[PDB]
Amino acid sequence: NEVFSRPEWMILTCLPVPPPPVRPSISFNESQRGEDDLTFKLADILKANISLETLE
Amino acid sequence: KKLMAQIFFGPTYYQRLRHMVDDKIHARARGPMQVLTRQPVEGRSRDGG
DNA sequence: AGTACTTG
RNA sequence: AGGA
DNA sequence: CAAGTACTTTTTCCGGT
Ligand SMILES: Nc1ncnc2c1ncn2[C@@H]1O[C@H](COP(=O)(O)CP(=O)(O)OP(=O)(O)O)[C@@H](O)[C@H]1O
Repeated sequence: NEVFSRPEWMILTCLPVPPPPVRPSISFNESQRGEDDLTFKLADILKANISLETLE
Repeated sequence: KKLMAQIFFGPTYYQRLRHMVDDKIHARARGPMQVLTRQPVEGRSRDGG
C-alpha cells in the first residue's frame, strides 16, 4: 500500500526508541538503577551502531 | 424426640488439614497496581485483585 | 498428543 | 512445591 | 522426495525458591 506500507519499509533505517513507560526502571532504594531488559538491549544497539559508524 | 432413624455412630480418626478459611479469605476494592501494565497487583499477600 | 513445517 |  | 524434526496453542482460577 503506497500510503501505509511500501516494501522499502520492511528494511529499518531510522529506529523508534520507545519511552520509559514501555521499559520502566524498577528503581530499588534511592541509589540503585534497576533498568529494563529493553533499556539494556537498546544500549547494545547504540554501542553496535556507534562502532559501525566510526569504523566506516 | 426419638429420631425415626438409627444413626451409624462410632469413633473415626479425622485429620486437621492446612487449609483454614481465615488464611484464604480475600477482598479488594482499589489497591496496588503493577508498574508496567498499571493493572492490579497479584496475590492476597500483596493485596491484589 | 497432533500439524504444518522444516531439514536430512 | 500445593489447592477445587 | 520423503522421514523425522521442531514448534505450537496445547484447562481454569487461587505458598515463595
Ligand atoms: N485440574 C482441574 N481443572 C479444573 N477443574 C478441576 C480440576 N480438578 C478438579 N476440578 C473440579 O473439581 C471438581 C471435583 O473433583 P474432585 O475434588 O476430585 C471430587 P469428585 O471427582 O467430583 O468425586 P465425588 O463428588 O463423588 O467425591 C470437578 O468435578 C471439577 O470441576
